[PDB]
Amino acid sequence: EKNVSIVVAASVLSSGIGINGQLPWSISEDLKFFSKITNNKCDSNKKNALIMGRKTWDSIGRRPLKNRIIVVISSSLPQDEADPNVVVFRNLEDSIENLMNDDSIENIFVCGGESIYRDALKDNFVDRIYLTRVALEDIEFDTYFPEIPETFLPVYMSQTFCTKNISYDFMIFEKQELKSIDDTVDLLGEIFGIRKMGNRHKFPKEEIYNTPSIRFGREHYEFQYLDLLSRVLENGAYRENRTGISTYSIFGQMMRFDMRESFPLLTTKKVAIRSIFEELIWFIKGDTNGNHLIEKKVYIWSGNGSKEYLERIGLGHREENDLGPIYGFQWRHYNGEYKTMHDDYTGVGVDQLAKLIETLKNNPKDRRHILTAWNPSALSQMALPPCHVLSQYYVTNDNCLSCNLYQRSCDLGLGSPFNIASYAILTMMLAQVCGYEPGELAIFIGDAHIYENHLTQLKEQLSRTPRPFPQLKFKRKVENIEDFKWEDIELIGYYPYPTIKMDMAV
Amino acid sequence: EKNVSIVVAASVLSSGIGINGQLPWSISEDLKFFSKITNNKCDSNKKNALIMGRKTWDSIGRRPLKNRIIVVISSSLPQDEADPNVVVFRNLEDSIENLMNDDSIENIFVCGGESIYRDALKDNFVDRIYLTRVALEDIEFDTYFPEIPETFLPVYMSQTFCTKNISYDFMIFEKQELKSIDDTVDLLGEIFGIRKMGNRHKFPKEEIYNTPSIRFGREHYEFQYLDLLSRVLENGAYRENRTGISTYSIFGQMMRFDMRESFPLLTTKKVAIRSIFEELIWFIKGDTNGNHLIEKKVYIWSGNGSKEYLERIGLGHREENDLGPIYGFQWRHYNGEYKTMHDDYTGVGVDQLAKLIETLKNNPKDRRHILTAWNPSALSQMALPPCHVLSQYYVTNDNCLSCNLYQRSCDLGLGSPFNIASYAILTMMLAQVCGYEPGELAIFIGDAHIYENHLTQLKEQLSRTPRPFPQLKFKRKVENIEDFKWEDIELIGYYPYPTIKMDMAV
Ligand SMILES: NC(=O)C1=CN([C@@H]2O[C@H](COP(=O)(O)OP(=O)(O)OC[C@H]3O[C@@H](n4cnc5c(N)ncnc54)[C@H](OP(=O)(O)O)[C@@H]3O)[C@@H](O)[C@H]2O)C=CC1
Ligand SMILES: NC(=O)C1=CN([C@@H]2O[C@H](COP(=O)(O)OP(=O)(O)OC[C@H]3O[C@@H](n4cnc5c(N)ncnc54)[C@H](OP(=O)(O)O)[C@@H]3O)[C@@H](O)[C@H]2O)C=CC1
Ligand SMILES: CN(Cc1cnc2nc(N)nc(N)c2n1)c1ccc(C(=O)N[C@@H](CCC(=O)O)C(=O)O)cc1
Ligand SMILES: CN(Cc1cnc2nc(N)nc(N)c2n1)c1ccc(C(=O)N[C@@H](CCC(=O)O)C(=O)O)cc1
Ligand SMILES: N#Cc1ccc(C(=O)O)c(NC(=O)c2ccc(Cc3c[nH]c4nc(N)[nH]c(=O)c34)cc2)c1
Ligand SMILES: N#Cc1ccc(C(=O)O)c(NC(=O)c2ccc(Cc3c[nH]c4nc(N)[nH]c(=O)c34)cc2)c1
Ligand SMILES: O=c1[nH]c(=O)n([C@H]2C[C@H](O)[C@@H](COP(=O)(O)O)O2)cc1F
Ligand SMILES: O=c1[nH]c(=O)n([C@H]2C[C@H](O)[C@@H](COP(=O)(O)O)O2)cc1F
Repeated sequence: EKNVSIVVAASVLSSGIGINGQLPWSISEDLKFFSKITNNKCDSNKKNALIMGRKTWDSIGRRPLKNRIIVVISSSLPQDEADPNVVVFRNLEDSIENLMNDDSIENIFVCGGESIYRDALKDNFVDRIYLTRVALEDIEFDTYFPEIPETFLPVYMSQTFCTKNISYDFMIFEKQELKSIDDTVDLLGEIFGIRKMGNRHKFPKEEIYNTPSIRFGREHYEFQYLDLLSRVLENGAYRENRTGISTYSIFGQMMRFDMRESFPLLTTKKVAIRSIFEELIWFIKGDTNGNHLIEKKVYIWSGNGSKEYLERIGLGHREENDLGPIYGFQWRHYNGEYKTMHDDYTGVGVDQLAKLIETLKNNPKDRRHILTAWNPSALSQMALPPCHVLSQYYVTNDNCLSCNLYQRSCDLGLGSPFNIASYAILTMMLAQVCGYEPGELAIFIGDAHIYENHLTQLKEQLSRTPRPFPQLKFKRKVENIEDFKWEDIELIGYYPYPTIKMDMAV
Repeated sequence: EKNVSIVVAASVLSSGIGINGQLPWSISEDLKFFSKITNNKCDSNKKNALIMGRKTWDSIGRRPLKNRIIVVISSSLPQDEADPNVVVFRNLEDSIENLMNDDSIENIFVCGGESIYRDALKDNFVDRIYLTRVALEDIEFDTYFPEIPETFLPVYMSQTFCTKNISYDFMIFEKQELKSIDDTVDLLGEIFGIRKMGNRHKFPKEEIYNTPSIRFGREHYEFQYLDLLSRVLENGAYRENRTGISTYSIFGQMMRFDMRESFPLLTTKKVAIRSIFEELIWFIKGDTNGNHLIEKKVYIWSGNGSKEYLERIGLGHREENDLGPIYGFQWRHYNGEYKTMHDDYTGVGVDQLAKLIETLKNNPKDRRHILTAWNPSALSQMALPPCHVLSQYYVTNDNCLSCNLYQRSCDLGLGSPFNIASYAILTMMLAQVCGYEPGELAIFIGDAHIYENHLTQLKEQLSRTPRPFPQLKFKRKVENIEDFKWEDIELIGYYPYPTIKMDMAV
């Protein structure tokens, strides 16, 4: 009685694993993973058995794998005894004799074709599953990995890796069948009420925890957003705000995202990447004219830039979509005397973005790469004060550009994914213009809240197990950061769950 | 063979537990902890045995404890059989008969006096220790808890709690004698180099991890600073900066601190609390004259305000200690045209602090309680750009004031403890002036670094197991936040480790 694990690499949606007797991709790191996971043994005087079908045995050139014993399932192959590293069995059931006898085999790995997988799961021989999810779906498959039976639960999901612009994951599925510290903490929490800080940051209940079976392996960085949603649903205080829609709010949170091997665009919900990009390039150009976004079919600033909203907050003198000095006016003309959105501001104010780029590519190890939008002198003239308030940038020793963002207020339903993707794109643009590679993205949030009309939606979003992050590449190298266009962005391998409509609070 | 646990409450330094036949304190929550930990059983048809000496039996009025069986060690008390909840034994060894026979006893708790503790540890009967560390040391003791033998290791240290201005901790000591996810993550880290983000955030080695035996119980929030030190020592990249002293640096970190039941002043090192307060009140008053700190024997801004340093950074025109528009000039006179430190600035600039107080006590659930110091227009005039760049404040539904701080650059050796204590004191002042209670303190750090001349020192600081945080109370209620004086602050129960001298990089 020893352990049996399926090892498979399948596509993200249709679970395709093969085409015309070969793999539908060429990912070197995945083969290295197969090698390291099938060689992983505990006894130096024992080998691991790799069970595979005959067509799979043909796919690998009918040559043995070092340090391992290959077990070919076939009804026609001669039961040869010349090669001691290759043995043939007539059916999958008889080949599980490695359990009963043959104490020289430690672990068993089912890694054959669809025919072997399907009745290795049907016969209930499989204890574990090592699944490599690959983000390739608009190609042709003829061999699929069967649907994972409900008796398996995911216990690990790695970060998204990238090979030849192809995104992929690593997951573990397990088949389902000291306490003194926990008891002491529970007793202390019973004694002290909300006096014990742990009780103000309670762990989210299972019913609001995305993919609850993954306890110790929540490595995929989309969990940095779903777990924040869960924490707000668990500990969020019900509070009224400037709008008629109350929120559930907490204070002081953070999220980390990798940008080296993936792009942090949420997969549990289709995110409008084009509107995000157009808003970001609108910021970079220094523009505060709200019509330029409406002309490009981007209506995210329509609510805060209407005649009724502007008159209500005391800006009736302002034109229809004249949002005033906001993001992109403090970026390019900080402390600049604002008049209207039609005036010329070339020369006035402090060009924070230009000085930022100059410092990034002239003094990288400087600790002052800071872009701010909080200007107390101009707050009254704004249609809406800056939410993503401050950002800092950091050049690592291996020429990567990381970004930190402090955001005073975060609408986790709508604003948060937009902010994540927007500052990821901005860091990538800065990295290309300065000659670096994208690094990491940290977001520090003050008032993290969920509007009460989003609950039914966000809980729905928590029911969807995440998929690997896509890739975002630039088609050309620009000369100035303002020259980026939507046609220059290629979004590779983005297979999200369907969009979830959520109304914005004005 | 069942479990035996000492339960004791002792002072932090001298380990005193009694005086004149009674306790040297009156902490109700500690008695509730004793009750809940001695009643904690798994079988409803079994009782727990509480072993105590005769003088301790007198201390509790010679009356039984509900649901438990008291075992009095005494050579003179009559071995009575009338009370089935109290039994007398002539020596401690014979009383351990609960192990061999008497299957109706589940757990055993040694909670007697010094005489019982000392030879319960000497006789090697004790498996666990539940220690309540109390921050009271300048009083009289006549009964002490013996030194914990080296065979025990701490596995848990709670947050600091407060009762009647008395700080206390809860610790567990244990006597010393799935892997698939870890293996998969290790293999992925072998495949991908620094491509896997986990390899850029490696867990600190044991040799640089403060109190390494506490793995799952690092609840005490001083660990939020020691763990950041360890993370920098593990992953910090060696980088040169504007000073001649290079650092080991990482990007994007955070620390949380409770302020409801304690004051986050580090105990692993004696921190100059008076200098912190004087700098903070110097900020609040709007002052940039560095001599006012030197006249009060506070020399922390001398290095960045010398004739040589000012001439080197291009401010030779500036007077000796005229630091320029910095902390407290952007607080009280934001965007105000700075001349010298001698001019009158009452009226010029935006008084951010006053508007902050007004918004805090007039619109608490507002999401714009923001105090900034990053002014791109005034950066060139500063002797040093702002390190603690941005701060946000939050009023909870139970009328507590929490604070978030974004700091662009953090000298973990010198600047970080000062920043922690300083923003804690500032939040407390704002809470008193606005009529709230102190909440939580979150610090978000960009470039967190350790200067290379601090290593030997900081490693030393990592060798000291933390002690409970002290308390900080205000003696009077002021009318304006500027009226605070050093004599108004009472620092209760601060018993730190000796100071560690560390030189500042100019
Ligand atoms: N992405 C991934 O992780 C993997 C992908 N693949 C790909 O999948 C494809 C191959 O899979 P697939 O088409 O299913 O072929 P298989 O690898 O499953 O091999 C099938 C052969 O195995 C034998 N066999 C299967 N079931 C039985 C049985 N119940 N009793 C007796 N013999 C049996 C038969 O051999 P015989 O006719 O001689 O009797 C059969 O022809 C290839 O493209 C391969 O590259 C393969 C492995 C892994
Ligand atoms: N902070 C805390 O957690 C606790 C504090 N305390 C405090 O400590 C003080 C009391 O402790 P302490 O002074 O040490 O007195 P003890 O509680 O240890 O009791 C001592 C008595 O126990 C009996 N005894 C002790 N050792 C032996 C032995 N080897 N064989 C037989 N009998 C023995 C003797 O009784 P006899 O003379 O009758 O034979 C002795 O007089 C009190 O102030 C109490 O409040 C007590 C418990 C917990
Ligand atoms: C059965 N098969 C098809 C195949 C391809 N990719 C997969 N990928 C995964 N994640 N899991 C599988 N079962 C899998 N199987 C294989 C198996 C081994 C090799 C192979 O050449 N392995 C070398 C790889 C050496 C390397 O590139 O470092 C080894 O040492 O294991 C190729 C195809
Ligand atoms: C022996 N002793 C002295 C005393 C005082 N504080 C301690 N504190 C600790 N952490 N550990 C001890 N062994 C301890 N012992 C005791 C023991 C019980 C009670 C007592 O009254 N216990 C009630 C407490 C009721 C409560 O306040 O809710 C109980 O239910 O156990 C007082 C003093
Ligand atoms: N699922 C989903 C989904 C699908 C489509 C879209 C889309 O528009 O294509 C979308 N996004 C928004 O609707 C959106 C996003 C970001 C913003 C930014 C903003 C400015 N002012 C704010 N005020 C408040 N309260 N909240 C805010 O988010 C903001 C404003 C609107 C979400
Ligand atoms: N252990 C210990 C210990 C004991 C005594 C003292 C003391 O002075 O009583 C002390 N503190 C400082 O020396 C100190 C603290 C904070 C500051 C703030 C600051 C301004 N400019 C900076 N430049 C750089 N590089 N680093 C900085 O921290 C700053 C400047 C100096 C530490
Ligand atoms: O980038 C943004 N992210 C975001 O979450 N909001 C939401 C947060 C909140 O719902 C509202 C700000 O309201 P207030 O100014 O009162 O904090 O805008 C707005 C942005 F522009
Ligand atoms: O409150 C402070 N906190 C702090 O950490 N520093 C340190 C951080 C850094 O080591 C140095 C200067 O930072 P920089 O070199 O980016 O100007 O001051 C200074 C303060 F005033």
